[PDB]
Amino acid sequence: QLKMEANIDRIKVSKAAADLMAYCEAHAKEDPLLTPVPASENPFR
Amino acid sequence: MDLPPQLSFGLYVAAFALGFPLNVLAIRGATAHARLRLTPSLVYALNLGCSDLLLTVSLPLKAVEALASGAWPLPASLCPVFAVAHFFPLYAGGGFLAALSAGRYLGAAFPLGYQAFRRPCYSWGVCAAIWALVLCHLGLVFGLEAPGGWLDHSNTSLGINTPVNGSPVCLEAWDPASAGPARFSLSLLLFFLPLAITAFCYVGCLRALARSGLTHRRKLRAAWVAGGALLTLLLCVGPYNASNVASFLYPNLGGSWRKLGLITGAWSVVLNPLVTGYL
Amino acid sequence: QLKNQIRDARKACADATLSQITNNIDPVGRIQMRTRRTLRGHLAKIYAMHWGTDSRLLVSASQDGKLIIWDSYTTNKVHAIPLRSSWVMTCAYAPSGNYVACGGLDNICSIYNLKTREGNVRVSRELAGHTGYLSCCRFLDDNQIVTSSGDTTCALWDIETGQQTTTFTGHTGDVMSLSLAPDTRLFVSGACDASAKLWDVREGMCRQTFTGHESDINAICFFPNGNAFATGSDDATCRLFDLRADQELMTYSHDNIICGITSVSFSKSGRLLLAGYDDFNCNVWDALKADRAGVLAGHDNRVSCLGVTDDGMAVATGSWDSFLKIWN
Amino acid sequence: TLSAEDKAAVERSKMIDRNLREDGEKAAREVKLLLLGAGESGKCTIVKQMKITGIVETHFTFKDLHFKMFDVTAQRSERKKWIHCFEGVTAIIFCVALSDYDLVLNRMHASMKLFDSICNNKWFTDTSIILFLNKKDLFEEKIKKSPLTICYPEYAGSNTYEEAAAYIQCQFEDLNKRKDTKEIYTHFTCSTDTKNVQFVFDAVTDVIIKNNLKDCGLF
Ligand SMILES: CC/C=C\C/C=C/C/C=C\C/C=C\C/C=C/C/C=C\CCC(=O)O
Repeated sequence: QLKMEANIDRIKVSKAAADLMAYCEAHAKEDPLLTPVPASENPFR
Repeated sequence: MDLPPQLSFGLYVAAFALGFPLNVLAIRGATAHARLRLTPSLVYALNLGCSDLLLTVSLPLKAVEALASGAWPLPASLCPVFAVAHFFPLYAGGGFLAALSAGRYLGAAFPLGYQAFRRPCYSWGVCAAIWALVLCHLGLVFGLEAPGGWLDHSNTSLGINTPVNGSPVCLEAWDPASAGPARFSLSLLLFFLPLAITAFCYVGCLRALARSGLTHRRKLRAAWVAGGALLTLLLCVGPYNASNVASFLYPNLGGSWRKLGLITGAWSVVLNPLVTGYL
Repeated sequence: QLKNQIRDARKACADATLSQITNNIDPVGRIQMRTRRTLRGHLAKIYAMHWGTDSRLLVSASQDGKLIIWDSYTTNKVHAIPLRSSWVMTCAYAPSGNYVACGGLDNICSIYNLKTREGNVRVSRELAGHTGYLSCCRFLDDNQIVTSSGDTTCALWDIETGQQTTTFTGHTGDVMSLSLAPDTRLFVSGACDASAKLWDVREGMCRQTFTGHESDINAICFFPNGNAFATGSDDATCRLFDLRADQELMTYSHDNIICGITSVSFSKSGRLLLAGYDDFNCNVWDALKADRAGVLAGHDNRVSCLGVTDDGMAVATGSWDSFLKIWN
Repeated sequence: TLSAEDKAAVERSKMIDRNLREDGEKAAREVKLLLLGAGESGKCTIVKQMKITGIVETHFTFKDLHFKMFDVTAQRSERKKWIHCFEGVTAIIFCVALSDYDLVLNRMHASMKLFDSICNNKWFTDTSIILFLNKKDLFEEKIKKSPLTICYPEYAGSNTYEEAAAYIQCQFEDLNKRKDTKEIYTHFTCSTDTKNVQFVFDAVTDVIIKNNLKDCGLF
């Protein structure tokens, strides 16, 4: 199993970090936690 | 050898100024403990804290009247209110202590039954019953004995009795051999029976602990707490009832004995939270 | 030899750290959350919770011997299943909402059918075959469930068949938690050997293993993207691991915190993650800057578990006291 | 609650809440015990005396009191992971095989180590623990046949049953650092059925008395 684990394809850490940053910034508006939600339509308030 | 009015005023002010912060701290601690969980002992602690706060509220009038020119430096309209506010807590504390001792005895001598009947509703009901009984007894005695009642003289004032001149405070210059039996009955029914119940529950709890196989440290701590509570109740209530029964037995009592009894009763509000404050 | 080659490959791929890439990002300001709803139906310590697909109904299992499904919008209770065994430490909610699973000291992931013709909840299946305490149960589909036990192994079960089909082995320590990818094709398991292994639903073998933790892992959760996950161990640290990079990206720790971590979850966008702690406090860490954003100190004993809804409207944190809080 | 569905939901919630309150009231007075052992002592002989996976559940009522005993001998995993689950139990029943001192897995040393580990747990400080010593006759036969010096080289003296039992009890009892807030009810298992249940009931009654005193404020 260790030999199979060793023989894998790995990408650069910088590219993966950039992809994660792009995903985080793309969905920042959709996240209701980063941007406070008004109580007018908030189900919990 | 009556105490000078200045010393009495100073000791009253000191007692109030020490009791009030301790009383409010104990009340806050009891409320905080009850917020997390409600226990039967917490109900009694809250009732005792409320009675202590009421006694502190009533204290300043007595403190200002303790002076030489302090016969009655207040309107007579609220004199019965002050008399009730000063007399009720003295017996209320003893009743609460007796109820707490009874609960401890029931929980120690009969553990299975007490656990099966662990209900704060019963504690609230018994507390309400004690409050109602004490209030009814005080009201009936005030109606029957104090001037202005059905059996009192028509030409009299409610809580005011100055056959010579001036105007004294309520129960400050009570006529001898007038409400002697009534005061004696109140003292008995409000302290002696609760004292006997507390002593019986204390000895029963001690016997149960001795028969128990618990740790010696726990038994010693419980015995010390119970003994301290009993000593507090004695040193805070007993002298006043002893003075009352001595006056009832023969009217030869008179002078500084009543002042000493009132001072000892006032020491209750400042000494009780030291042993039972739940800080 | 192979381990040395793997370590060398991991070291070579580490071109730069996550902090350098995220340096140019404007830091997020402090966020304050208030308990909108409080649930007090439970009378004992709770151990697990799981939100529904519609982000309205959640299920919580407590130690008194039963689990209650809560309608968080109205706070009223809609169901109460008396569990056969009082010792329960995990619970799950089906994506369709029809089934609810639970497990504990007894090696059974009992499944209950919420929707019944008679209108009364009944037990649909009783899965057996584990020899250790059931750490977690999770639903893949309406007929597939993945359970992790204390026998250092995980298994995939079939509801209709009633017997496990594929089993996963290789963990040195007892498995404590697991999380499912959004596509429900691969998953990880957090064992007590301070390692996390990436498994397969279909064929079932560990492609990759992740190490670096100094203590046993108690919580794990995938990134919303699905290409990364975060782990929570007992040494007061959270490490973000990358499947493609096969190495730790960023660590979340501080000198003030020394207590262990019970539950770890991500937000809707994954920018911030909420991690439970043994000091009844929840720290809202930053997934890109390792900077705290807020503290949820609304609990009393210890934050047993916490979860975030699919749409991310609110986060619910369970705890060892009888009260459950909904934070928004 | 103008809508009929809202009223129905509120009524269902109230019914569920009242059922929860009733269940909590029923379980408040119910007594739970935990059974622990080392090696072959996990399968306690109390259930066998009563007769003649995962947690094993046993129910028996003595003197109109319900007792629940849990067997953890089938939980062959890390104890610390699930030890916090067994919190708030009335007492912990510990059984030690006195005849296992000669046998080597060392069995007595393992039992002492496990007792020390469970007694020093932060979650078991308040919970009382009951110590049971089994096979007293077998232990006395073994010490009559084989010397006891092998198990305890430091211990010296005669080879009678009384002093050996006293020494074993003292060595088991002195394994806790907190001797003030923790109490151990050591006992020797005998063929009489009534003695064991009487001792367990006495320990449970003592725990109940302590809990009542703590609730009333005498702690
Ligand atoms: C003026 C007050 C004088 C006496 C006041 C109350 C007195 C005596 C009450 C009880 C003792 C003996 C028997 C009745 C059983 C009673 C239940 C009362 C209390 C325990 C409640 C608790 O603490 O949990």
